[PDB]
Amino acid sequence: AYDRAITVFSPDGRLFQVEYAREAVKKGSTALGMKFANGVLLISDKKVRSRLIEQNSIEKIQLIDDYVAAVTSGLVADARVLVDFARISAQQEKVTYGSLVNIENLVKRVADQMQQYTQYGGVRPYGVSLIFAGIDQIGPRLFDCDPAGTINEYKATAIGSGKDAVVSFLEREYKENLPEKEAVTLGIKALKSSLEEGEELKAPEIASITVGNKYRIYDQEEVKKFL
Amino acid sequence: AYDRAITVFSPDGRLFQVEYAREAVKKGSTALGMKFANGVLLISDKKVRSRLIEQNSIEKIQLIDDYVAAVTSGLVADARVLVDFARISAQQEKVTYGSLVNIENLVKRVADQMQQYTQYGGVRPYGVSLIFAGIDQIGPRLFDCDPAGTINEYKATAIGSGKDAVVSFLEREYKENLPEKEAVTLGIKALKSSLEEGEELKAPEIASITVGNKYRIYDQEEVKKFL
Amino acid sequence: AYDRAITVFSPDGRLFQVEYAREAVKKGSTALGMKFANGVLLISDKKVRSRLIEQNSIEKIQLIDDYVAAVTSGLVADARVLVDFARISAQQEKVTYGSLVNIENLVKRVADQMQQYTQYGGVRPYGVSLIFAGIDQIGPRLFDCDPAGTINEYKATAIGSGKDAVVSFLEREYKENLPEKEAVTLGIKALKSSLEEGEELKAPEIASITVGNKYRIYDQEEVKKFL
Amino acid sequence: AYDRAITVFSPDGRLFQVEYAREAVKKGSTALGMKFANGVLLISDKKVRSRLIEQNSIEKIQLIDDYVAAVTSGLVADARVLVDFARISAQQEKVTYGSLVNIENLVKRVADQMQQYTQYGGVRPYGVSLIFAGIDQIGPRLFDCDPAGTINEYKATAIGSGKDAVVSFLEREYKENLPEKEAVTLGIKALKSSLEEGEELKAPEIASITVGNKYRIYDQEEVKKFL
Amino acid sequence: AYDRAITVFSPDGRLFQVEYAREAVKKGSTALGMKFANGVLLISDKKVRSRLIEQNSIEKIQLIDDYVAAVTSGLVADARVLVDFARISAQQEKVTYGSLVNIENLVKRVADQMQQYTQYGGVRPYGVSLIFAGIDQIGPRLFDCDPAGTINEYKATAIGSGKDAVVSFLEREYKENLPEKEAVTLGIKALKSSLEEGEELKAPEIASITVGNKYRIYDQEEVKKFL
Amino acid sequence: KRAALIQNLRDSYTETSSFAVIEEWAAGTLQEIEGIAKAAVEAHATIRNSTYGRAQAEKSPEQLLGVLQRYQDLCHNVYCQAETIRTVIAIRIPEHKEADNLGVAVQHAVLKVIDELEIKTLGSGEKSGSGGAPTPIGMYALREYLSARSTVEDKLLGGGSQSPSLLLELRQIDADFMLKVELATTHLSTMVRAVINAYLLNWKKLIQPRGGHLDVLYR
Amino acid sequence: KRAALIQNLRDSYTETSSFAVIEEWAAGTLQEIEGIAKAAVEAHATIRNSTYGRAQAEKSPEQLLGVLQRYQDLCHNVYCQAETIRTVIAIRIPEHKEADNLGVAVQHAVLKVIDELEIKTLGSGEKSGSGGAPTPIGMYALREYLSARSTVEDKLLGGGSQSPSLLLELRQIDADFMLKVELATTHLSTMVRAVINAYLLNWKKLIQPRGGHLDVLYR
Amino acid sequence: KRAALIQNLRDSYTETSSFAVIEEWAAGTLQEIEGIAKAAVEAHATIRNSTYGRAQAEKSPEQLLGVLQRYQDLCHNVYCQAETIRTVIAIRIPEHKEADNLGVAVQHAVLKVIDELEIKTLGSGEKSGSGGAPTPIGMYALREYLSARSTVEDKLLGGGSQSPSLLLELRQIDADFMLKVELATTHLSTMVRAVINAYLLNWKKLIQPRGGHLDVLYR
Amino acid sequence: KRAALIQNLRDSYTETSSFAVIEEWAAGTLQEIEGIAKAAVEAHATIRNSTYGRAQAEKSPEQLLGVLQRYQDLCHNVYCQAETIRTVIAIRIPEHKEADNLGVAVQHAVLKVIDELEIKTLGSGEKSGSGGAPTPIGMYALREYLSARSTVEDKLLGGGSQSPSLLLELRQIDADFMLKVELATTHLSTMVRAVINAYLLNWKKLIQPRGGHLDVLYR
Repeated sequence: AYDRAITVFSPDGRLFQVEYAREAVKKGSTALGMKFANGVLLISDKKVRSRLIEQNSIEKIQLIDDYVAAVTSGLVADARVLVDFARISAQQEKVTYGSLVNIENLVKRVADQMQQYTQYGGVRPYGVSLIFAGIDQIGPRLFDCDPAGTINEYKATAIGSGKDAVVSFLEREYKENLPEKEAVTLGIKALKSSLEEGEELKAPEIASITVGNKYRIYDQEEVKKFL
Repeated sequence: AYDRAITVFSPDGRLFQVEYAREAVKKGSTALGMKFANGVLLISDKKVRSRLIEQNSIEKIQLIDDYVAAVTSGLVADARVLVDFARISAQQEKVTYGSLVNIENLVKRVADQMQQYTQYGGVRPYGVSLIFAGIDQIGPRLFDCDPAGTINEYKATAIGSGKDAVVSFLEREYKENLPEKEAVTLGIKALKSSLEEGEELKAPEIASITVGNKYRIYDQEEVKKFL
Repeated sequence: AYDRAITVFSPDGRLFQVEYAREAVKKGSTALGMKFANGVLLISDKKVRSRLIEQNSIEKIQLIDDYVAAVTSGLVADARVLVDFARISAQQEKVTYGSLVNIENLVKRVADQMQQYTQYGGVRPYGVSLIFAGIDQIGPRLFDCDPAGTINEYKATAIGSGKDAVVSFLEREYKENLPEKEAVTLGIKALKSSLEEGEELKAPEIASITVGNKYRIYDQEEVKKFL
Repeated sequence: AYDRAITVFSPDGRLFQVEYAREAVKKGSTALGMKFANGVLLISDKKVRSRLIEQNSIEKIQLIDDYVAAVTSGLVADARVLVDFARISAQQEKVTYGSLVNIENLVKRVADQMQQYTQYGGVRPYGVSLIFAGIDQIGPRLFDCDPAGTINEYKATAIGSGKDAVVSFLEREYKENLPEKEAVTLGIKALKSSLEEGEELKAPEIASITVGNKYRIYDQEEVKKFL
Repeated sequence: AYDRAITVFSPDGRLFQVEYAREAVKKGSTALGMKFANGVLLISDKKVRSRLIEQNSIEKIQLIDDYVAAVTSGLVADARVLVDFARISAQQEKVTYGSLVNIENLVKRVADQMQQYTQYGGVRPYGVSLIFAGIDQIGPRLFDCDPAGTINEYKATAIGSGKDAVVSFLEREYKENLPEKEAVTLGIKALKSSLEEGEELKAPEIASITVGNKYRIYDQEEVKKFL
Repeated sequence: KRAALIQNLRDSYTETSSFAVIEEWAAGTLQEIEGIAKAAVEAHATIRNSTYGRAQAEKSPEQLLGVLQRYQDLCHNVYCQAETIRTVIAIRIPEHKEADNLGVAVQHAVLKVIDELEIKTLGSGEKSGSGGAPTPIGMYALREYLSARSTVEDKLLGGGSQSPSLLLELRQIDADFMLKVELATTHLSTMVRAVINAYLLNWKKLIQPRGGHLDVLYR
Repeated sequence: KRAALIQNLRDSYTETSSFAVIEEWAAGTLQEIEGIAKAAVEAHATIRNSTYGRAQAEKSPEQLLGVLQRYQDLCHNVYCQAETIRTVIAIRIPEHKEADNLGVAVQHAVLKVIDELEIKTLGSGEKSGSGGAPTPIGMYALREYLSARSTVEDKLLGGGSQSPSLLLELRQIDADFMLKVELATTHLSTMVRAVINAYLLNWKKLIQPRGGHLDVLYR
Repeated sequence: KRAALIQNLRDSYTETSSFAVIEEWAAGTLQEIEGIAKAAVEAHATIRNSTYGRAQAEKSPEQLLGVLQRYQDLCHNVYCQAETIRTVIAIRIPEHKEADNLGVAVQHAVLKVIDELEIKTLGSGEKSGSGGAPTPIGMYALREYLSARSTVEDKLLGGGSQSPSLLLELRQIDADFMLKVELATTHLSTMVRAVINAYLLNWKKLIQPRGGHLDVLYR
Repeated sequence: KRAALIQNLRDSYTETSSFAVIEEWAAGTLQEIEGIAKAAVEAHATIRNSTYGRAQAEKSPEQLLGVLQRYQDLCHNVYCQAETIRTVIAIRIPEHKEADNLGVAVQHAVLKVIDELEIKTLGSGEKSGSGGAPTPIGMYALREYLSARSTVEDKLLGGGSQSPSLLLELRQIDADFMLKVELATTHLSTMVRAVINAYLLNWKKLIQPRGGHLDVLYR
């Protein structure tokens, strides 16, 4: 009888509404990313669909900036929306300082936005979870923004119905500074082991960046390699 | 007990209200469209009504711009309304950039609008679904905007009580680059196979456009052909 | 348990509140109109009342402009109100363009107004239905605006507890371009056949307009003719 | 379960709240008025009370302007309030046009005001009913404004717990153009026949106006005449 | 039936909602701090997690300013948020007065902010508790700000699921002016004795400041000492 | 035609038909009620004032029977009279809608009461099951009397029983029952008067489930 | 095919089928009801006017049986006739949704009543348990009569009993029962008339659980 | 593996299994129902047309037994057939969640009804306790017949009793029961037809507690 | 120490303990159920096909007893097996809080059902009081048989009775009861399958009243 408004704490002190949206995200297909030797990468599962759908518009991975990009998981509506804010916020940040200096305050802007919606009635939080990754004055970057505005910088993490199983893996197999191609597969394995018996990990999209270079999206054939 | 406000997630993390409007759309008569060799087309079923109704004002297909047009499916009220925003947004876009460059941000403007109404209390989302199609700096275009703000670019798709059955077809019969007339009939067949036994597909309206040409609405006789 | 707020869709995807107001309109006395050879006409039933009521203020027919006029059906309060907006909107339209060019955007303004009230909480839609008719740069015009903002241009239609029965008629008897007097009676018959056995169609008001001429209200004696 | 908010229609399409206020008016003491040969009059029942009450402040009849005046019936609070708006509106009208030209838009202003309060939540309509009467560029005037904003011009009408019985009379006895004194008594009779057996119509206040003359309040002795 | 809105007092005169958030704080991991001979310190338990998490972004301790810092306990979302306000408020304070003169009004700004949210409907209080500590014109400072805006200056206190047990200790063992290293361990013991049998106090973060010096975060090896 | 049928029914059972029942209740009915009250109230002491022996179980105390009979009949009448008022209201239950039922409920409470009246008018032997106020003897009073009396007669007549209480038990049934008569009559009075009150206070709505001058707000 | 099955059912049991039942109730049915009423109402006094002796428990009062029989049968008929109307409505209960059920409830109340009618049409011996208004004898009236009468006959016939009340108890069952007959008939009248009213007022919705011209708001 | 077990169950009891039951009901079942109706409806008059004497209590009216038997069996069948549909739905009750249960309720109402059908299919002697509509004889009809009849036979056979009503009581059980047979059959018809309606109207949801194309809103 | 005690309990009664019970139900249990069904379904006709006389009430129809016995035992087993699953869930009912009970309810519905199963597993003679679906014979079937049979034997054996129905009543108990056996077995099947379904669909929550990775939102 508490889980009805975004602004009511339970007797334990929980905000069931906010949680329920962390639940909407858990209904979205898995996706992880990890930094390595000069740069980071991102992997996203995608259970191939209607061939009538222009593949250009079904990539859980998006280029916010040339040197930064992210991936979401949850309500598709809220997905697109947030994505833009990122892209948009990116710019403002980029114009008041001459360049996207710290990828952090890009994630801040987004976190602060998402957070708000979990404190006022008349509104509902975003049922999305975003993983940002790129290169800034500092170097490889990886953050994961949840529905409640919570942001944490990783070396490797994931979102989606898999997350747990994918982190369970990395959390006992991941070893930093791997040479791109090597880190690529490790994640591939990690990702693999999150599916359910019988399922065959189809072709997942992947993109990377490396100190001094712009991102790049592995094309379905360069990807078909780690299969 | 959750399906009462646009802003309350269920324990599974669902927004039953938003869904329910995707349900209002499902009460509207089928309509599809697909791009082909230089251009796209649109087909809309219409169960002929009162001969006292000026046919000019019962066309689920509308010319937003000369080079772009769309079709709706759902609450008729919300139908007209959105249509205008499209037309209106079209212009602003057309005036700040000198021409409707990317048909995309026309659909964005509309998606963003529709999305909003699915996150604030005191409001209710539009019970409409729009399929946009036209020609831009890039070429043939086809997008389908749902009640929640979700937009996806297709090569062929549909909306309405049929959709599923119409996509079920195309999703196993559609073959790109068909010469207008050929693509026209394929969709006609697809559309046909969505009705219920006994029903006779009456005269459906159809319009097309082709790289370098303005749209054109097949007149009831040029249509009476593919019958 | 859904039919309580103007902003809540039902599990089928219905807006019971909005419908309920289309129900308030159905409690108002019948009234139709149809265009013919150069112009349109309007007929409204009126079950004569207290002779203490100045007939000037009980005419469901109103002159919005010299060349345009309308008729309502439903909550009397909302009736007057909307009527004004029409009259008012008329003017603004008339002043920004030098003349009421398209009778359409007069009906748009009104439709858009009425529509709004069916999407925000804290408000309730108008329980009225308006039939507009007149002459514009194009010629004879006839539109029917419902509570939800829905507008359609006809050649003949009606509103009120009769509507159905009156359209049932016209929908199988109406034949365009009739010479005023002929169209007048046809509607008279149509109107007649909507009453209930025993009832005697009393004196109904009627007005018309014809390309190049201002409207005119048939006086109770020129009307007492088609009795 | 519908009769709780001013903005919810019932399944029949009724606004029980608004009605309930037409019910508050019905708890107020009767009062009628009728125009005649050059001018109109007003009669109001008043069941004499505490002799400690300055008679000046218990007159259901009020002089809005020299040439116009009105009478209310219902919640006393809302009574005073509306009265002022009339008086106030009167002025603005009088100052933008140099004179209170049409007594109508005085009543409009009041009707439009009262109407509003029957369409927005967070507010409640006025439980008052006003009968306006006076002389304008046109001549004798009589309107009756109900809680919902409904206005109608009469030749004779009434408000209050009597109304029905008082109109039942006039509606079968009233004959226009009577010479003041004659119309005065007719109404007196009409008014009388609305009471309940045993009750003795005490001294009711009365005022009149006649083309070219300011109003005038019959003093308790000139009234004690028609007893 | 009272514990539903932030603005409703119970029959005893309690604000159960506000309390419930003091309950959300109680779900956060323990953390204390105490001033000593010229300066204060802060200790925070942290049950080491995923090695995939960049340790830089999991420190319950934050440097608001060079001479001031704080620690939180409760909803992580609200955690970050408040932290910023502190940092931000710090500045404004610092710019209107040329320097963060009294660490107090930094905590006031934060207390006043948090307080508000516990008096208006449509909002929900922060489920966080902050312990501030640093050096100002006066000297060593320690305040603890709860969800309701309550602030108190200590010599030693704590927040988190431990608090009680950690204060139970200090409240009968703490002796002021201890030489940093000595105060450090005392708190370490106090902290220790708050865990549950079996648990082994892992490596907790610690930071300090001393009259005339900036803060400093003990590195995991200088900390591994008091183990 | 339908509407005529409905009409035809409401006609034979008009307000004045049920209203009449109310008058008869405030007048005649009440008198007789108390009349039986005094009859039993007295016939009661008429028994308490006596010692029983083999003889009293040989012949059925006629004076009592009469008292019971008058009671039985009285209820009988009040019952039918009650039923009248029922129909009057029942044939006037408006269309089943979800709003405007304001009146309706009136008819309901006005019925729900009628029930209690007749419900307590109609007899019923100690059934031993319901947790509410056991129903006053009522209609079947007469029967249940003899039933319980005969039982004690058999045991005492036939050889016959020697139980001295079995004897006084006989004496009791005679008296105990006359008590039960006034006890129920005293109640009926209470009940009736309330009904009378209730009807006389709501009749306008009872017949008029809801008024409708819609022509003034819709048009 | 499915839809045809549903159709096939609704067809054999149309509005006019149940509507007919309503007419027969306002006409013939009502007459007979009151007919039995007068028959018992009289056969009643026919007994109250008499003194019982060993003879009356030797032969079953035929005149009574007939009265009871006519009653039994009457209920029997009304019952089936009732059932008809049930089906008519039951085969028209729309898909189970959560909104738009506005009509539905109509069908419900219209049924819930039907129940009471037939429920009070069907007999049931004083069960002694329910707290509501004990069900009028009804159908099993006939049975229960003999059952209670035979009992008293045995005791009085066989040697035979000497209980003088046991005798008057016999007399009572004869009368008491004729009373119960009119008492139930008077009620049925009330009941029926209401039903008739209720149906005739809602039929349009009874058959039309909910109207749907959706084509005007969705498209 | 789990999921397989669930699957394995739903398979043997598919929609077409329960759907079949629905067809058999609209066809064959209904006929037999009315068939027994006419059989008893007649066997009834076959008795009303006769006078009883010591003989009729010497041999059990075979014609009746057969009628009862056919009834018993019919219920028996309908019951099992009912049970089928139960399982069909029961093995398809989705995970217990708090939202999206929209379908579910459908299954519920569709069951709650099934119950009434079989509940009224299964017998039960006048228990005398429930306040609702006493359950039609049903299954245990046969038994209860003999039970009540034998009782009257003993009393009449053995010396034998002289109660003239005790005789007519015999006559009554014979007829009264044939009545009860049509009375229950007439009801079953009603009941079934409704079920048929209800199922045929919700099956899509009955099997599909709730649809899920989540892939379009979450991803 | 406390926590250990709780642990110690949950251990001996783990998911796999109750899960096993579910498997045994979908396999072995179901077979036997239907096995008894066919046994009685047949033993039934085995009786319907016969005429009774003084002899059949001299010796207890052994074939029947066995059928009943197998039924009794089967229930007995399913009951205990049921009880197992109960404990499994019962020893896992989380602390009584007011929120987060999302899971809990799952355990509740999963139990509430278990009840019905075993409730309908355990016998109970026609008590005549409850308004719900009378409980299938169950466990005490065996007893109740002899009880009712012996009664009819006495009356028929001893001189002996002449009631011809009393004879056919004997015949009935033999058959009627074999019917009741299949009737209950057919039901158990339905019941079990549902339970199996229900468990297999919620087990994850049944054991996990509620998940808690709080460390991610609080710290």
